[PDB]
Amino acid sequence: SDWNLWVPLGILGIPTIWIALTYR
Amino acid sequence: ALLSFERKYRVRGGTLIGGDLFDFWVGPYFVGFFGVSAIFFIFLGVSLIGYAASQGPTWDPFAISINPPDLKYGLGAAPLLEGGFWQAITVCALGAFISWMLREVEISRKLGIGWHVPLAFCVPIFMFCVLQVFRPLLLGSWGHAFPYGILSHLDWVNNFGYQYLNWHYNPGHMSSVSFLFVNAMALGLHGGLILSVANPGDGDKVKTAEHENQYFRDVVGYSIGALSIHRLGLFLASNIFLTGAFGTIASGPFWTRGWPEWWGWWLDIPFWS
Amino acid sequence: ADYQTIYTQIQARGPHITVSGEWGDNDRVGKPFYSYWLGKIGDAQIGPIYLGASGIAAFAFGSTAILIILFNMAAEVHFDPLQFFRQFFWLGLYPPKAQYGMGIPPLHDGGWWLMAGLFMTLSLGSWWIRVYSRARALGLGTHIAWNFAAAIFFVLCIGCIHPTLVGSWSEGVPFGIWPHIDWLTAFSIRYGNFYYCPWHGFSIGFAYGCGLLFAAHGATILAVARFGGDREIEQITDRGTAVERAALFWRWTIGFNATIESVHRWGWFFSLMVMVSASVGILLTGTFVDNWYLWCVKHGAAPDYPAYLPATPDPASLPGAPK
Amino acid sequence: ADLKPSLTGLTEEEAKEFHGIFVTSTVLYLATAVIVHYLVWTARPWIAPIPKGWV
Amino acid sequence: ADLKPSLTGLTEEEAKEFHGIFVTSTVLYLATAVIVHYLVWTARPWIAPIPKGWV
Amino acid sequence: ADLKPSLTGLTEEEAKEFHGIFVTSTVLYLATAVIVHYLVWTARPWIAPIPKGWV
Amino acid sequence: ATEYRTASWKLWLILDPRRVLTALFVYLTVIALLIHFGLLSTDRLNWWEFQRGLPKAA
Amino acid sequence: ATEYRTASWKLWLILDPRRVLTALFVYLTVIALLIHFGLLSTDRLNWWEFQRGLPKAA
Amino acid sequence: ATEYRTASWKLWLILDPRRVLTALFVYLTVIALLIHFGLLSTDRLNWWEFQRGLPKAA
Amino acid sequence: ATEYRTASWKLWLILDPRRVLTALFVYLTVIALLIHFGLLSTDRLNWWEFQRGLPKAA
Amino acid sequence: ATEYRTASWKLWLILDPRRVLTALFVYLTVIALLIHFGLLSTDRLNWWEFQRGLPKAA
Amino acid sequence: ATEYRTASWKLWLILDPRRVLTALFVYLTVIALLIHFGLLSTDRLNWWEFQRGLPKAA
Amino acid sequence: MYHGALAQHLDIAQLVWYAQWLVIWTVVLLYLRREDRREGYPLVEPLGLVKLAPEDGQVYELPYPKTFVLPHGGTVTVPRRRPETRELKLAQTDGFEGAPLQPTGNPLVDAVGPASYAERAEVVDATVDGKAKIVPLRVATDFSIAEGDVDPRGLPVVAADGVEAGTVTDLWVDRSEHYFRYLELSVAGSARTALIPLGFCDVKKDKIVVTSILSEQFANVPRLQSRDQITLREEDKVSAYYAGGLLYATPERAESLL
Ligand code: BCB
Ligand code: BCB
Ligand SMILES: C/C=C1/c2cc3[nH]c4c(c3C)C(=O)[C@H](C(=O)OC)c4c3nc(cc4[nH]c(cc(n2)[C@@H]1C)c(C(C)=O)c4C)[C@@H](C)[C@@H]3CCC(=O)OC/C=C(\C)CCC[C@H](C)CCC[C@@H](C)CCCC(C)C
Ligand SMILES: C/C=C1/c2cc3[nH]c4c(c3C)C(=O)[C@H](C(=O)OC)c4c3nc(cc4[nH]c(cc(n2)[C@@H]1C)c(C(C)=O)c4C)[C@@H](C)[C@@H]3CCC(=O)OC/C=C(\C)CCC[C@H](C)CCC[C@@H](C)CCCC(C)C
Ligand SMILES: CC(C)=CCC/C(C)=C/CC/C(C)=C\CC/C(C)=C/CC/C(C)=C/CC/C(C)=C\CC/C(C)=C/CC/C(C)=C/CC/C(C)=C/CC1=C(C)C(=O)c2ccccc2C1=O
Ligand SMILES: COC1=C(OC)C(=O)C(C/C=C(/C)CC/C=C(/C)CC/C=C(\C)CC/C=C(\C)CC/C=C(/C)CC/C=C(\C)CC/C=C(\C)CC/C=C(\C)CCC=C(C)C)=C(C)C1=O
Ligand SMILES: COC1=C(OC)C(=O)C(C/C=C(/C)CC/C=C(\C)CC/C=C(\C)CC/C=C(\C)CC/C=C(/C)CC/C=C(\C)CC/C=C(\C)CC/C=C(/C)CCC=C(C)C)=C(C)C1=O
Ligand SMILES: CC(C)=CCC/C(C)=C/C=C/C(C)=C/C=C/C(C)=C/C=C/C=C(C)/C=C/C=C(\C)CC/C=C(\C)CCCC(C)C
Ligand SMILES: CC(C)=CCC/C(C)=C/C=C/C(C)=C/C=C/C(C)=C/C=C/C=C(C)/C=C/C=C(\C)CC/C=C(\C)CCCC(C)C
Ligand SMILES: CC(C)=CCC/C(C)=C/C=C/C(C)=C/C=C/C(C)=C/C=C/C=C(C)/C=C/C=C(\C)CC/C=C(\C)CCCC(C)C
Ligand SMILES: CC(C)=CCC/C(C)=C/C=C/C(C)=C/C=C/C(C)=C/C=C\C=C(C)\C=C\C=C(/C)CC/C=C(\C)CCCC(C)C
Ligand SMILES: CCCCCCCCCCCC[N+](C)(C)[O-]
Ligand SMILES: CCCCCCCCCCCC[N+](C)(C)[O-]
Ligand SMILES: [Fe+3]
Repeated sequence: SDWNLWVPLGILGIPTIWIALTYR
Repeated sequence: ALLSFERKYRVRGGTLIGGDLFDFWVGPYFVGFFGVSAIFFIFLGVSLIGYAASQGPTWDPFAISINPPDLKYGLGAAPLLEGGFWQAITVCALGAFISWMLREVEISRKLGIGWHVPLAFCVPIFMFCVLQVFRPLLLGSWGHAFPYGILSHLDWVNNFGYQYLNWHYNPGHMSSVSFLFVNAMALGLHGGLILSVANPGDGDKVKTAEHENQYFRDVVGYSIGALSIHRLGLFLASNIFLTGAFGTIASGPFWTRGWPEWWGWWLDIPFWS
Repeated sequence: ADYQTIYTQIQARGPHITVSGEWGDNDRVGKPFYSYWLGKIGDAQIGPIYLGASGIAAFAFGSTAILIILFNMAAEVHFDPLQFFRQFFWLGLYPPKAQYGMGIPPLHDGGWWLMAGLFMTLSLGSWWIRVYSRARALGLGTHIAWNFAAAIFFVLCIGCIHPTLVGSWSEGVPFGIWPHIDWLTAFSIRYGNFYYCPWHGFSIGFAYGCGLLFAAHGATILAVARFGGDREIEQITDRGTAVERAALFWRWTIGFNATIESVHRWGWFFSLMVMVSASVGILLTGTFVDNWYLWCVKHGAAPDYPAYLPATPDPASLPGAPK
Repeated sequence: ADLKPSLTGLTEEEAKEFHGIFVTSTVLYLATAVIVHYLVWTARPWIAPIPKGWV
Repeated sequence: ADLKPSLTGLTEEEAKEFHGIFVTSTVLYLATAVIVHYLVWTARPWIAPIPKGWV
Repeated sequence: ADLKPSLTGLTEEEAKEFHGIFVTSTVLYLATAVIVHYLVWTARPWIAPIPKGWV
Repeated sequence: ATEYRTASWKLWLILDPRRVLTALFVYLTVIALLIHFGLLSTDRLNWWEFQRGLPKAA
Repeated sequence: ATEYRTASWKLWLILDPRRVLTALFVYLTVIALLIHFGLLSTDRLNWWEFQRGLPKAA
Repeated sequence: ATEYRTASWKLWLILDPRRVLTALFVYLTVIALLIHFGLLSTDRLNWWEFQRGLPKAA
Repeated sequence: ATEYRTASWKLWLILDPRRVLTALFVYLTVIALLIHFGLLSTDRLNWWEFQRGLPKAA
Repeated sequence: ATEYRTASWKLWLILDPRRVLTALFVYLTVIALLIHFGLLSTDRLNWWEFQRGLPKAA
Repeated sequence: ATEYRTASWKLWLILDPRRVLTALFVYLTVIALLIHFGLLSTDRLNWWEFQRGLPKAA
Repeated sequence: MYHGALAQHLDIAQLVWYAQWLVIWTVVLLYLRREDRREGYPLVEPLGLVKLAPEDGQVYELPYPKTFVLPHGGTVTVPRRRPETRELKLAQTDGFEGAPLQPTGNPLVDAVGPASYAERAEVVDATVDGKAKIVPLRVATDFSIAEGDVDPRGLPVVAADGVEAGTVTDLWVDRSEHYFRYLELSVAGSARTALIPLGFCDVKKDKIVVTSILSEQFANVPRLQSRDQITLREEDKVSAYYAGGLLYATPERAESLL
């Protein structure tokens, strides 16, 4: 169903990654 | 972050509940268990207001209102938008208030001072409880309570009061009003009197306690004395609500006629009627 | 409990010391006596009293006023003494009921009202002077006088100034227990609901404020009375553990504090402001706003509610309405 | 006092033991959230495509 | 007191290690926000062009 | 008082390093604001020419 | 530093676990509650009730 | 300075990371909430609900 | 550590088990009540009552 | 001065960066909010909502 | 004096730049607001809105 | 006195610049405002606005 | 046409509104709040980073100094810099800004937490005449107890244990308030009189009950310098001792209820 509605994924996901990576 | 004299007083212990884990200051605020709890309500309760107000019809700060449920719902839960959120907030409210009051108790324990402050703060809490809880219980609906809304709440006060035909005559009110006035006047005098003694104008020397006394014993011929004014202030303040609470609870559960009609008891003593 | 904050357990008696004034040490009047019961809440000793000129005058005008008031109240029950005493709260001295604008109204309709008004005004003033002078006599500051001032001014506003700006004596407050109160409602109805006037707001804010503040200050001092914090003046000049605690307490709670001295300022300020806020509102009313609710609606402050029972169009405005 | 644990510094090592866990579990929590969020989407696709009128 | 941590300070090195990370994360946050705004735009294009009358 | 930091003027250097940055940042902000204001003009030209009646 | 890249970790020298932890805890929970409530206040995206939305149906 | 160009960093000598960090936390939370609720208070731009918009329709 | 991997356990140095646990006990109890009373305030998912949810019928 | 012209900079010896910085932060925030909300309270100049502006139309 | 003509400047030895500076800041800010919003509360001289002026036309 | 004719200047010894200056500043400011708004409440003598006066017209 | 109309939407009331506000805040901020910082400011820092300036906006903060000319000679200047140089016997739980402190020895003697006093001027409190304000009834012979009250002179002082600490010697009076401030008791077991504030004892018909501290610690109530007069500092010392006992008499007074 999530079709070009990646909006919540983008919001939730992106930080999730750089939170992982910045503070290694 | 500290007053020059603050450190010697910042010691552990004297929490009512859950010891050391919450015993700390964030900046100047002392937290404690109830700190945490307060915050939680404040945050949740306020957020809840906002969300609720968002699905209102305005965002003018005066004009926003969260009303309680219709009378048909009784003492039960209502749909969230048809009075439920009201219910929600009211609990967060109580929540916050009580957590506030207990926090104060913890603080005062830590300082080895009396508990007068918290207790004093208990009076308004009670009146809140009287208006939002008891009186509605006694009439059997939440719909008898007042709505949250700056101007909105006054509308409640207004109509309520015209439900008995002229609330001014309700004797509980009379007493409360009198106190309200005396209190204000008295604060003025107490305020002034200290200030006059301290800042006597020019390079005049600061005056003594005897000068406070003389001053009043001149103007009105009595001086209540220094400690007791403090004591008396607390008393006046407090009966604003203590006496009023009587008049409030009475109206509806114990009286259903206009308030003036009630003075009939005196007006109508058959001797001089 | 700690009994020593609520009432006084062991009372003291002894020689009271008189502070000699700048003048009028001579015009102190009466044998000072004690009340043991009163001694349980405050000082027991009740005399003497200063007299002097301002006093004399205040009493002079004050009494005349009272006399005119009462006398006319009697005249309302036709001097039946029994009835007077039964009906007393319902009796009053009323301002003029016809429209005469600002002309000095006939005796029987508002004339007497006006006279008592003027005399009450004069006593207030004479008294003001008393308060102010006595202060200066004893080398104190004049703060009490100024607070008192504002109060008086507000009385002026509702007594004659407002009537004046709209230009009718009909708008005066009447003398009498119930009837001074009936005024309140009338006045509010007329100016389109006072809950909706902003200065009524302000005022109340400050008034409740006073409640809060006194309760708090009151409670605070008692809480620290064990360290002799009731000795408020020495605390100002030589800060002791008492007020150190008091300060800390408040700081740890609302996150900022006062001083023993400055808390008094706050209280004094709030007190004043009740009266001032009020005066403004009164002055604006009738003069610039005609109907406070409608005004709040023009600035969209007013809350609007849906209809519970069906909405009702005003019958006056229908086709074929009477009058 | 010339150090971080300066002459009996009162019990906090150079502990990035805490850092480690803190950051792991902060990620786990956000990751879980993503997965959960996805699942909900399948049950209730919540944003919705732009309707006939709009603009 | 004649130094940066002059005579037994309560301690902050010249730590601009903090400055480094602080700036990174501030930009990352703003970057992420940009992308996210772009995404939403495609979901709900929010300004609108100027309507038939306007002025 | 016999010096610039006269017997410890209490530890803020002759730092106009602050002044330097402060001004730079304050201009950038003001500049960016111009650019922005200009773009928005293109979306909603806000003043409007004087209407047919007026005066 | 046990094979670290950044100084990140020094934050906990400055900041205190106990407080951060207690804070997050409140924060997250409130937001959690908020959303749940909010959602279940609506018509769409209320699970827990019959489709109140009368979406087109009536 | 380990390969620095400005003195920007000296700010943290003056200002206290903790004050900044914690304050932004709150601040952002608020603005966040502002926008979110604000949006969900409109007609256009509310997700979470059936299109109240009556977008042109009547 | 007795055949451990993480320092996770070091939390109980910083936290005090007894007064963590006392707090959760309370906290959970509240959530519990909440969910329960909540559910039992609907029409679907109210056990303790006849289906006055009137699912489609009337 | 590192090759300056004015004494300008001396201001920070008098004033306190910290105060200025924090104050500005607030001041600006408010003005910002005023404008934004103000705008969004009109009929022209409101992105966010349908043009109930009714520009001349009806 | 560094090439001065009056005593003017001695004002600052009596006054305190910090408190002048702060007070001006407020005052100007206030008057600024007063005018801006005051203007935006007329009919002629409102930008931000469709001409409610109905200058003579209606 | 530096080439003075009067005693006038001795006022500043009795009175204090700082109090005068601040008071004037305020007093004048209020009067200013009084006049300005007062004018803008008439019908002649209101710039800022359409000729509400309908000076003889109608 | 209307009274008080500045435009088609702008009226004099509306303007006044803001005006009112303005004043309120100004007074509050640019005055009252300044007046509040006459004691205990400027703020002090025992962890944070290179700070000679509180919440920001505020190092002006402090108002310029007053000068109270005192009734019986001398001047005080407000705000001041009154330094605490007692060396506190308190160890920190953590080195942290706002983590609480543990007393190292006996907190009641080391005078910390609720048992701490302020370093007041070491002078006797005075009347408007120049007599000593606070004195016992051996000295103020003119003063007396009101007829109808219990004379506590002679009664047993029972402490927190339920154990008689000693017997009441005297009352002490405030000469300028006509009010009793202290009981002077005779601590049994030693050869000493200790002074208890009257706010720490419930006076009965038969006994004086002292909840504050235990019987054994009456031995350590701070000693008076003179026999018949009390300084301002000695007052604070005496008061703080008993109040400190409200947290430190028994170990359980520390603890929370559970
Ligand atoms: C037409 C109707 C009227 C009316 C109807 C009326 C009603 C129905 C009642 C009163 C009541 C009262 N009236 Mg009356 N009234 C009064 C005065 C009063 C008060 C003395 C008294 C109590 C107010 C109260 O309940 O506080 C309420 C305050 C509460 C409950 C406390 C709230 C505080 C809370 C614990 C803490 C809040 C914290 C915040 C949420 C924190 C947020 C702050 C920030 C920092 C985060 C005056 C002086 C007048 C005049 C001058 O005419 C008047 C006229 C009228 N009253 C009109 C005639 N009045 C009450 C009373 O006692 O009746 C006998 C009452 O019930
Ligand atoms: C239906 C009508 C209402 C009403 C009508 C109303 C009016 C018309 C006015 C107020 C005003 C005020 N109202 Mg409101 N009112 C207030 C409270 C207040 C006060 C804060 C303030 C009045 C100032 C004052 O303190 O008077 C008490 C103090 C006085 C009168 C000063 C007396 C001092 C004087 C020197 C006394 C000394 C006298 C001498 C001893 C002389 C002796 C006499 C001799 C010569 C015979 C509350 C708390 C409530 C609630 C809770 O609902 C309420 C509701 C209402 N008011 C109802 C809505 N009220 C005033 C105001 O603020 O308006 C904007 C005002 O004008
Ligand atoms: C006769 C006794 C008097 C009295 C006495 C005392 N007064 C005290 C104390 C004493 C002794 C304290 O010790 C305590 C305090 O700390 O000192 C400042 C306090 C305090 N009195 C406040 C407000 C106050 N006193 C009022 C009345 C009297 N005081 C009477 C007159 C009134 C009236 C009359 O309206 C108000 C508004 C707060 C400033 C402060 C507590 C903050 C709080 O409670 O924290 C906890 C809660 C919050 C900070 C926000 C709450 C948000 C909730 C969750 C949800 C939103 C609110 C919702 C219920 C909507 C309602 C709004 C609607 C009406 C439009
Ligand atoms: C927020 C601000 C508050 C505030 C403030 C302040 N309020 C002050 C002061 C301040 C600062 C003072 O300094 C002054 C004072 O000093 O107090 C110590 C005072 C006062 N406020 C009084 C009453 C009051 N304050 C009220 C209200 C507020 N105040 C508001 C709320 C209210 C309300 C609310 O109704 C009331 C009733 C009096 C006590 C006093 C006036 C005395 C006078 O003005 O004298 C006037 C003199 C007379 C009336 C003569 C008396 C004649 C006798 C009775 C005999 C007549 C009999 C005759 C028929 C025959 C003759 C024979 C004869 C021998 C038998
Ligand atoms: C730095 C670091 C390590 C960071 C990481 C840590 C982190 C983020 C941790 C987690 C945060 C957590 C868990 C919590 C947050 C903090 C917390 C507990 C906050 C509670 C805050 C809160 C809700 C505050 C609001 C304050 C409030 C309710 C009201 C404001 C006060 C108001 C409006 C008062 C009414 C006005 C009024 C009466 C003013 C009176 C003036 C004063 C000062 C009166 C008091 C006063 C009186 C009355 C006296 O009699 C007196 C006598 C003698 C001396 C002094 C005084 C005196 O000060
Ligand atoms: C020290 O420096 C100072 C002085 O000394 C120098 C001063 O003297 C002074 C002041 C100088 C003065 C002369 C002060 C006197 C000024 C005054 C206004 C005193 C006047 C006080 C009154 C007239 C009392 C008020 C009475 C009314 C307004 C009439 C009310 C009408 C009715 C029908 C009330 C009916 C109900 C009652 C009367 C009581 C009801 C009570 C209850 C229901 C419950 C009671 C609650 C308690 C007892 C508290 C609970 C008990 C415990 C906690 C142990 C100042 C300011 C200064 O600070
Ligand atoms: C960790 O996260 C958390 C914290 O730390 C961050 C917390 O501090 C907290 C706070 C939790 C605490 C127990 C704080 C400490 C306790 C206090 C300070 C005592 C004050 C607490 C209260 C007055 C209420 C708190 C209890 C609740 C909210 C339980 C909810 C109970 C029910 C039935 C909700 C379900 C709704 C229904 C069944 C509908 C029918 C009920 C109604 C219509 C009542 C509403 C109408 C009213 C007038 C309410 C009046 C009644 C009350 C106020 C009790 C929580 C919850 C959170 O878990
Ligand atoms: C002490 C040491 C030595 C031993 C170490 C012991 C260890 C490792 C303890 C650690 C274990 C645990 C429990 C770690 C827990 C870590 C956690 C809980 C991290 C949590 C991070 C949470 C984050 C970043 C939350 C961000 C939330 C937001 C941005 C919310 C935004 C909300 C909005 C914008 C509004 C939406 C509301 C609406 C639309 C109505
Ligand atoms: C060694 C050392 C001690 C440890 C180092 C460890 C590290 C790197 C710690 C730092 C890591 C982290 C978490 C850094 C975080 C940095 C952050 C969060 C920076 C955030 C900046 C946020 C900014 C600038 C926000 C600006 C917001 C605005 C201008 C909002 C304006 C809103 C309006 C104008 C109104 C709109 C509202 C409306 C309804 C229209
Ligand atoms: C300590 C030192 C050694 C290290 C240096 C470290 C550094 C470089 C720190 C500096 C970095 C930063 C963040 C610098 C920031 C500088 C900033 C933010 C400057 C900001 C200036 C803002 C200004 C001048 C704002 C002016 C605003 C107005 C005039 C608003 C007017 C509004 C009106 C008239 C009313 C309109 C409203 C309406 C509704 C019509
Ligand atoms: C320019 C010209 C021609 C005239 C100007 C006149 C002028 C200054 C008018 C202004 C008049 C004013 C200020 C009027 C004010 C009236 C007001 C505020 C009245 C308000 C309240 C009065 C009340 C509640 C009084 C009730 C009075 C009574 C029931 C009787 C009086 C008796 C007592 C108070 C008891 C004492 C008597 C006892 C010793 C036996
Ligand atoms: C409606 C009347 C209420 C007037 C407002 C009262 C002022 C509250 C005091 C806030 C003190 C601010 N602070 C923290 C900087 O000190
Ligand atoms: C606390 C009393 C509530 C009434 C205050 C009236 C608020 C006016 C500000 C709203 C803006 C609208 N206005 C005035 C331009 O029309
Ligand atoms: Fe006081």
